[PDB]
Amino acid sequence: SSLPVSPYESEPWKYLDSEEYHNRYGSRPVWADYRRNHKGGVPPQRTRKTCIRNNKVAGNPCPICRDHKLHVDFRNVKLLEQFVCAHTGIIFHAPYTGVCMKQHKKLTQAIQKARECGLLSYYVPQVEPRDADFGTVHGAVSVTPPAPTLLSGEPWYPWYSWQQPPERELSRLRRLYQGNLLEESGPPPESMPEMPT
Amino acid sequence: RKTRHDPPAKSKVGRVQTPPAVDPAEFFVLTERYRQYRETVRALRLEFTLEVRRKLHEARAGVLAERKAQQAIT
Amino acid sequence: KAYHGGHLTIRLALGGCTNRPFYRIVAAHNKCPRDGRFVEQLGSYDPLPNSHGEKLVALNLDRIRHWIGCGAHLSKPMEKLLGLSGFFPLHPMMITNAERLRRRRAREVLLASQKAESEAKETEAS
Amino acid sequence: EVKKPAFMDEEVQRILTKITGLDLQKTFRPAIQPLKPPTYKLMTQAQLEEATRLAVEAAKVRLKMPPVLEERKPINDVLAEDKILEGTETNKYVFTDISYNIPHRERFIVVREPSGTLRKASWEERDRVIQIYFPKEGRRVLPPVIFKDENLKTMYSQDRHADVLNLCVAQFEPDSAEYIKVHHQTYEDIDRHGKYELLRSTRHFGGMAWYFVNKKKIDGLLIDQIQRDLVDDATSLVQLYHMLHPDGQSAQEAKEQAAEGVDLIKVFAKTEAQRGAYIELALQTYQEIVTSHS
Amino acid sequence: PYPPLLRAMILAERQKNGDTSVQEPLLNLERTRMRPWDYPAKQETKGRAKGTPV
Amino acid sequence: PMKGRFPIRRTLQYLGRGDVVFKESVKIMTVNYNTYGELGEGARKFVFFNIPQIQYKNPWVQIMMFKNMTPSPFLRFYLDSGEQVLVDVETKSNKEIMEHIKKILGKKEETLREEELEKQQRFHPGNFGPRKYCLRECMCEVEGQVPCPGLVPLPKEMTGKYKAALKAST
Amino acid sequence: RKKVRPRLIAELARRVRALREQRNQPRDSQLYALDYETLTRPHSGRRLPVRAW
Amino acid sequence: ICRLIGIKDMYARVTGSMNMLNLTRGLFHGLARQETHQHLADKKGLHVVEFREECGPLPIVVASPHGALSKEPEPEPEVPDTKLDWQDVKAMQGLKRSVWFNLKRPAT
RNA sequence: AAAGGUUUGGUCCUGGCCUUAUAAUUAAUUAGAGGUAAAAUUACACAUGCAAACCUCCAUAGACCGGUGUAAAAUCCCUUAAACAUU
Ligand code: FES
Ligand SMILES: [K+]
Ligand SMILES: [Mg+2]
Ligand SMILES: [Mg+2]
Ligand SMILES: [Mg+2]
Ligand SMILES: [Mg+2]
Ligand SMILES: [Zn+2]
Repeated sequence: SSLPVSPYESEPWKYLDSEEYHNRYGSRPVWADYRRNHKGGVPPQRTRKTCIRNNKVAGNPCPICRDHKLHVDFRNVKLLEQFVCAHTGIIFHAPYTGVCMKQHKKLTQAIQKARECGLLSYYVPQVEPRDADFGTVHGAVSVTPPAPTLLSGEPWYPWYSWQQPPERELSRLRRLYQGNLLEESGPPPESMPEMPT
Repeated sequence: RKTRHDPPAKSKVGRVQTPPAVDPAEFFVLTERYRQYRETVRALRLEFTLEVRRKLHEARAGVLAERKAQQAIT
Repeated sequence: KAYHGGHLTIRLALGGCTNRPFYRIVAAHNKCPRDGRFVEQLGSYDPLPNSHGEKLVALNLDRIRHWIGCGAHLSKPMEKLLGLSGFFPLHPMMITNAERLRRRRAREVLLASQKAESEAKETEAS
Repeated sequence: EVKKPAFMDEEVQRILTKITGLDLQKTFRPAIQPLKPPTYKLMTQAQLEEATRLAVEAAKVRLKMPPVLEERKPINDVLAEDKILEGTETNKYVFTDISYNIPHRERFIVVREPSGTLRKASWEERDRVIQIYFPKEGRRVLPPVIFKDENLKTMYSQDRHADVLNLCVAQFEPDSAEYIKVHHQTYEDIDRHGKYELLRSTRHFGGMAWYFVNKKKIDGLLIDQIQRDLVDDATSLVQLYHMLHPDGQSAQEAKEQAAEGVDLIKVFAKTEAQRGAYIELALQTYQEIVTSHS
Repeated sequence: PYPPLLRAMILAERQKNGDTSVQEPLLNLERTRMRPWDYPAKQETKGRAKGTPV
Repeated sequence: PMKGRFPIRRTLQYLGRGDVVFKESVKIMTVNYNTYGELGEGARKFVFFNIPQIQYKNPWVQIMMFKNMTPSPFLRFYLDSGEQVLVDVETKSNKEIMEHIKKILGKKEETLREEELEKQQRFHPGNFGPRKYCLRECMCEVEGQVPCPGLVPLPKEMTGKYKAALKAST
Repeated sequence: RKKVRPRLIAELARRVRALREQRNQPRDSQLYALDYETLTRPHSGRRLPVRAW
Repeated sequence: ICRLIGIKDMYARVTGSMNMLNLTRGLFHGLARQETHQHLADKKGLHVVEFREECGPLPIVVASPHGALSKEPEPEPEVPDTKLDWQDVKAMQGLKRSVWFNLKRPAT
């Protein structure tokens, strides 16, 4: 239950420049000398879900998991570059490098974060402006003449407001619905009453 | 949902209508709102009905329609 | 299915997942299923506030006018959306419901004031 | 009144195209993208020259400069104020007309606020919702995080100014404040560090020189063009500076002396140059090298 | 008057087409006036109940 | 190895290289050619190379070919009005024959482009639906909108299970 | 095709049913009869709405 | 064998008999009798130009004739008589490939 | 398919079978919690409850929605005419 503690946790990029890294890896990628154990000639289309379960390590730890000092961080661009095609700029699928699915998901997120912050370079296509004409004189983006009701402060339509029915009309309805009536309602409040708190 | 040939429920033989109670002041105001609202919406549906037919006629027998027809024959 | 009778209608077709509703505004024969065969999609309605706190309605106002000109009815929820946008007048029940809510909050405020006055009587008793 | 020259004026585009330059190797540098096996054709010297001509035609369309516009003015128009609906809704509604055949700057995008006010959508709301319903390849619905000053400084250290600008054209509108802010920040960093060569043979060189001329700080670009033996370009820059500032002391001095060619640059040094002493020194050294060697 | 949005779309079209005017768009309600809800209906086109007893 | 001579003729790219799209008037194109001779070489090459391309772009036009019925090869088009357009292709290259028929009875590039745009009028990018017809199935896919509950669990207060418990509690 | 066989019984039923309807058409005295004690129509057993009682 | 030679990027298919010796002899036979661009330029006297889709229309000259450059353009037939293999053409015709084709594999 | 194993004393050719990949159903052994999608032996017989009303009477609706894969090489695509139990 005691996984080793890396000295480069704070500054992961340092490891890739240290002598220890060069001796172990040289100038080849960290996954160059890894081979996966599987039955048959065609391998499974997914790699193992994870190499480390509850501080225990699987039989053939993947390139990232086998080396604890290797850290998948967006700031450690030199490591992330090894998992991206230099010619096509595509992130390799997990079977290509043999990383486990857990680290591959972690690697993909770090590369995407590094690109967004500008630490890791990528190809930006040249695109034309969205609009052929850049005029801003149409009413949609301009000022429409204020409507007469809007200037006066009245409702847009007269029936939006409460118009007290004539007294004769209120009596006509009390006769039609005699015996099934509700208390008469007056004009509603002019504004929305502030919610009690 | 049931078909017309299905039998009615026995739990629901007793049912009789219980019409809602009417507020005279709000019922009248609402009745007039529906009348004026439906008149405004009928005027707009007619205006939209005319734009559809104007556009259709221009395409079928507009200036541009006739010129292209003769241009092809020539 | 081979329908007999009915009319074209503009309504909201419910999509999305559980607790995540999303609507497609569509023109469809009224007898068709809610999420089934339609004639044209006329927009979408997202009833959940987004990151900016905005409920997003999309309306193809050019095609909507075309189908209203051909007899297409409108569902009551769609009439409310067109009223909020400003393309249609506010629906009668949108105004009535707003008035009912105003009268109901006035009562609550009055009751709270009466309770505070009753609490004031308790304060007087000490 | 003599019209102020515009960015798209046929004369300004001529000078800006010339000083920008062309380089088929830089304009058509290989893209880091999914690749296909190359094709091969046997061509005579006549055919090869024809193909180089077509490449130069395409390089011109590739170098078309992006628009330089003034900052749009905030949209603050209230269509209606239906106070009956006050307090009946908690969140704003944003309604977008998505009829296909409307220019995006002529679409109606309105907002029904909780207070009941029906207003026109602001510029930020207009661009966001048009990306949601008319998505443009390269643009994101929410503003990316690369345009933050700290992140932009990272791109500048890596000499990736042409990408910062290529990204600013995919995301923002030319008249937006964010667009102007990012462009003016890239042009200013190029100035301080004299990295004018990064944007040569690119569509972004015209806007950079335009910005310096309008801001009366072409000194660095002249010193850099002279040191690279591009003294025909430097003269055209001083002509563009004498065109957008006709009443300037430098423009009036060149009329008095009918200066041309290298004379125009010497006039600029004495009259309006912020760092005239250096322009003459670099110009003098260039003349010495040209005269001494040839 | 026209609805708030539909009025702005009409005035915007005027300016685009070069028609300069400050006239307020107005809907005509005369052509489409509704009968009362209790107005007698056409009996000739109304249905009749069937002859199968329940 | 693909069978037959010039197997490139049996590729979709070759069939799509045809440029003669006949006007709606054209209904039938009879091809009278001779299998032996010297002045009919272009006609024989036209039947070999071009007739497939013409049929591919004009599926509703009846192309019927007759062999060694006349001294010289010719093309005769039958129009819907009842007009008959006779073309004489003797001493003419197969390419020349294609260019001639394109001019007299071929639709122009402007017309064909207009028809293409009209076909796609009802596709809208904003429309949501299945992948076959639309870019995005749901608004959850859009950035800034509430994500799908399957991918990202919704807040408890936005769930009917939680709201029902409160209503019971009230 | 040609295996879509004719349906004589279906055609016979349609005509026969239609004929019986014309012969045994009900009258206004029967369709609109009412039982005033229960306010229910005997022909269909439909109870009138409460607002009409 | 490709790793031994130094080839890094290539596709190959082997059909018929899988005899290892005939595959080794056939591989070296074909790889040793190929034609470099410089050889083709000398044989035909024309420039050999390369067009990459990632470089646009930019013409790239990969080999120029050693002696005298010709002025007669190479004949371009309207319809080439090349003999095409059905397996290659079958992909562009829209026919379905096998479930075993282009599966995810480790870096080679 | 980037293929592999397996005829012989041995080699080569031809040729089948099988292996390696992917997914669904069931079964053995085994499993905490949460979110989501889908739920499926049987056109076999069905206990019970519910699934169509509305409404000032006339009418309208119960022809839909929902279900199953019965029958049938049954269809797809397209042309013409006509109504529509409609708006
Ligand atoms: S698919 Fe959009 S909410 Fe689930
Ligand atoms: K075998
Ligand atoms: Mg009635
Ligand atoms: Mg089981
Ligand atoms: Mg159904
Ligand atoms: Mg069956
Ligand atoms: Zn691992």
